[PDB]
Amino acid sequence: AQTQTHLNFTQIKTVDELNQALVEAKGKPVMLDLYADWCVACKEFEKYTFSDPQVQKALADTVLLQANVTANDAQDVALLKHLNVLGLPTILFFDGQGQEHPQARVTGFMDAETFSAHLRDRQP
Repeated sequence: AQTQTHLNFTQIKTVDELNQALVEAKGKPVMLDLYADWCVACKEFEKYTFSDPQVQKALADTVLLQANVTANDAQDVALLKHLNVLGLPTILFFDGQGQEHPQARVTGFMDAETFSAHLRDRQP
């Protein structure tokens, strides 16, 4: 169509900005998407999974964060080490207390249906 509905992600660049966002999200679940222009699976996520109406509805009460590590500068490297991420794509989930749940990580592409199931069954 002429227009499209997208999830409104809050962009973060550093470990400190991530912490500030967690503090602000007290009591709410948080999802962090790690994206890079060279990561094909990441683009597929943005274009086909995060654009799905059912996926967007399932994330209605979740704080959405996103980090663009394309440049791969000092701050990007520091953020990835802090989170203990091996590669992209990687989507992390934090609970209302601000703690991550490693078992809920998504590390490969997932279509709208598979991702919706993950949220239903695995999101903290």
